[PDB]
Amino acid sequence: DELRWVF
Amino acid sequence: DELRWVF
Amino acid sequence: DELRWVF
Amino acid sequence: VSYANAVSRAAPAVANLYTTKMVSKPSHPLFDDPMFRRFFGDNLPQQKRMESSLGSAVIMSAEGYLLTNNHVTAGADQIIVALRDGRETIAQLVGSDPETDLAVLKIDLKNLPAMTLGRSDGIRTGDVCLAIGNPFGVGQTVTMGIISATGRNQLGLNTYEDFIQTDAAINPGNAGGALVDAAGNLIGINTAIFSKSGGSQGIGFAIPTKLALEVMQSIIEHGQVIRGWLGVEVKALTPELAESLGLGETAGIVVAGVYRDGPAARGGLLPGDVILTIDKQEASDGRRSMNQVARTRPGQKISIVVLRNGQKVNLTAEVGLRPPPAPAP
Amino acid sequence: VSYANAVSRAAPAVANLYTTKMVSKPSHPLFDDPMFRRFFGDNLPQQKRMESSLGSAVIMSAEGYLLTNNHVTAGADQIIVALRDGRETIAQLVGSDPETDLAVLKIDLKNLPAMTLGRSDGIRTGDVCLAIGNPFGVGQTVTMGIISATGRNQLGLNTYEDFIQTDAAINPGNAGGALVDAAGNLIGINTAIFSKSGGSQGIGFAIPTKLALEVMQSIIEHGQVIRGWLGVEVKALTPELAESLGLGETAGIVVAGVYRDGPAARGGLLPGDVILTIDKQEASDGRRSMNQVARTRPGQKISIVVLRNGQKVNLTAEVGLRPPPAPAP
Amino acid sequence: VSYANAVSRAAPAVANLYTTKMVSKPSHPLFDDPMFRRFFGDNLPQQKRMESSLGSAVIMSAEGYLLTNNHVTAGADQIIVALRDGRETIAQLVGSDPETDLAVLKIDLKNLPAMTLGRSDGIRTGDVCLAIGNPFGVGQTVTMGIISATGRNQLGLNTYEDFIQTDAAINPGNAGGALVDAAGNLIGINTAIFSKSGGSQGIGFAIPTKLALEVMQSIIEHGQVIRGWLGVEVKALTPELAESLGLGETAGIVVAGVYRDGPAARGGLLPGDVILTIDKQEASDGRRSMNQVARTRPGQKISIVVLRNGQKVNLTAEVGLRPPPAPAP
Repeated sequence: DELRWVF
Repeated sequence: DELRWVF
Repeated sequence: DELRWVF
Repeated sequence: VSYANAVSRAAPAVANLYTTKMVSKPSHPLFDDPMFRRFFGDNLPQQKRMESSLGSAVIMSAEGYLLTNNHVTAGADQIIVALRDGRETIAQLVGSDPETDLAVLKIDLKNLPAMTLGRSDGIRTGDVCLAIGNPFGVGQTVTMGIISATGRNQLGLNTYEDFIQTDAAINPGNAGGALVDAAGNLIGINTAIFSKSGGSQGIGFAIPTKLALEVMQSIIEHGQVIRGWLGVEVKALTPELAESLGLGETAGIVVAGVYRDGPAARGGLLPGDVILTIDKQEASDGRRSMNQVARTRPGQKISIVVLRNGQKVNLTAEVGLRPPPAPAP
Repeated sequence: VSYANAVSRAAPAVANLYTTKMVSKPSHPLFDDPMFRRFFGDNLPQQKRMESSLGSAVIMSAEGYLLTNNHVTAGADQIIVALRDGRETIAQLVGSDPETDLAVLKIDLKNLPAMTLGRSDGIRTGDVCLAIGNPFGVGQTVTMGIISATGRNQLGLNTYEDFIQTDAAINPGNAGGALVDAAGNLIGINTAIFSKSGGSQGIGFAIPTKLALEVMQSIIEHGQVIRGWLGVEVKALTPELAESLGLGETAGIVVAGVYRDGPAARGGLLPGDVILTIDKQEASDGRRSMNQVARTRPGQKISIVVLRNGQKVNLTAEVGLRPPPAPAP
Repeated sequence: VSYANAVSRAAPAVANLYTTKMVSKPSHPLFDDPMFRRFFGDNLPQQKRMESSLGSAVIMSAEGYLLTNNHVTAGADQIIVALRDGRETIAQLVGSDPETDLAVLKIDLKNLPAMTLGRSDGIRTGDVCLAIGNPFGVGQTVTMGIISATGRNQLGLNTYEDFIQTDAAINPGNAGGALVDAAGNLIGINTAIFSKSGGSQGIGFAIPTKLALEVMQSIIEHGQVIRGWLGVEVKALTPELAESLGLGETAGIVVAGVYRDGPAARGGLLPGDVILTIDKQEASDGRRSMNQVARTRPGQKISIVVLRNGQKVNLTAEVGLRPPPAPAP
């Protein structure tokens, strides 16, 4: 699926 | 009391 | 506060 | 001290199980009797795909046989095995044994670690032990306590029981995994807890290796567990009926019910008789004799002595194959 | 490592308790105020036979004295003691002490194992310990953790407290049983847990042996625990009233209330006075002095100094026998 | 065996935290939408003083720096620190780091014990460990289990995770306290449990020392944690889009979103591009690269290679300071 990391 | 084993 | 011991 | 060397020896041989199953039963406010009469049409049972998912399994041999609990895999359409190293495979179910809550799996893989087997009969209450499984799906985790007691039968979980009891933390997701001794050798398959909260309260139960091996070897050979069948329902004897027969507390077992068409039936076993000896062995405890019939192989003519019409009569039956339990896990 | 030798030494001296009691109070939807006014007649309170049942008890001496918790046996009509070997007897209650939650039992049996006593004062936080009892009625089970803390008073469980705190898994059914050190010697009587779920979460409390022995020896000798009675209600001192007297934080105890007709009354103790010394000992903490009066024997004339009308006055009381607590367990 | 010497070494360096906070939100039957429309006037939000209260904290250095969890002190108006010896002080908050759930405290006191630090990277699953905190406000208590697993990330508790998992009994009130090895050296800060009942079920998590020290040292120096900021939202790559680009499973990270006005924006990072290398390092796992950007210091020009219009393009960004998380604990 779609999981989002943020940096 | 009455408990029943089955084989 | 108020706590009570009894002897 | 430290148990990291035991963990290193056994942990690679414990795997994670993920099972999926298609089911016709949903959340219970909906799809009940009310659904089809709550101003609504019958429509269709929508079958959801539910994940028994978290479980564990022990890598019994290098050839790819896995041991686990029946209640984890029963009914599964797919079983994914995830190894400590990260490898994944889909496994096939060699065969199950609901009456001891054990299942055998097979995977096709090589360079597979195997569990060194300890000796269940050699454990003593007080020995440290370690539990390895996948609690709550958090990943493989190791927990530590002591053997709390041994040979717990009469829990009522399964029909044949010989449970080890362990302090160590066992939670949902540990079922199927290893119970291991301080050296790192398999002494049980973790199976059940007694809790007031759904989580570990320090009362956990594992199937001992001796019983597990015996079940697994019979499954691999025959696809099944082979157990003796007599076809009788039997109830205990009390002093109160000890007297009525006139001969008292000889350890009697009362033939409350005889399976119709069975080998005991076919040998002239009759309701209301009294069993004094099964296969030249005195029949005192219903458990005792039921386990003795289970270990007797099918096809073995045995002698049975029963107190019927107030006088011993000698019968002979041919032990049969025990039929499966069918519905429940 | 292993604690099976400790288990072998002490386990035979821990027994299972089954108690039954006749009670006039049932399930609370029924038999309440609604029953007798819910379009229904008064009828009769039906008294059910309820089973406190699971508990444990420690075999203190070969002559057949058993130690346990008061809350397990309080009110029992019958107490069955079941030994590790399988023997059973009905026990009689020598006497109870609700204020420390301890009871003494007696059974008539021989070839009885006895618990080797450790020394409560010698335990240190960190020592391994084992708990032995009958959790959930599963059978005698041994659990393992460490002494988490010592001398827990101010829990509010009982009026006189000196609890050991243990990690080891303690559940309903462990009350009365042994807390034992790594050698296998009794260091406590397991009594209480703090849980959010009704089961072990690793916060358990045992009465230390030193206090238990002292209670048990007084019960066997006199059928009762003998404690000093002063008859006073006392409340703490704060800086705010430290000044008003003019002489501050001398550890004072304020005589909030004096039992009418008591030995302190009879010695001219008066409400609103201030106690500086009890029995030539300075009275700082209410607990401190209450325990000092408890250990002072009844019949002992003692001196009391009180700051009353702003000037020390010297009184004398004759310590009395402390009266029982009566209703609650 | 016994761990009382470890307890003696470390226990004095673990303290109890009591925090109070003024809050505008009360019990939820009242003061909701219903209050102001349940035949009642708006009136005023009455702000109650609620006690986060039970927590624990580790005395990191003799100069008076305390480590603990952010979620214990976040928002506190007052923090009382209570030492094992009984001393009390009010502490000030040097600074917090919600993304690892850590806070640094300062107290002015001398003759202060300090925790000897172990080495987080040196622990192995299986090692015995001890947990020290204030479960349920019962007082400082020590509990004992084993390292169950290491480097638990992906729990979802905090954005940067490297959790130790311990068997030992961790309950509400243990947060902030020490996880210690058999020698008595700090290996973690106890932080979280996974429970079905709100109490310990043997699944507990501590922040390892290596990560904790690194956070604490940055807070003391700068009042803050300094982390690299790129300003990008990124999502994983699957075989299905592996092909569409024409060059597959090079560990790609897909630039789903680019912060507007950010350093990646300012360097010409564009939505829908593909990141092959960050700072001459291949960017495979979103976690991997997000942690690599976090450790890269702000003010460092780095190179980024992206597959955009089907051909590698070389960009340069100047890593910025990572902005705080603001609302949640």
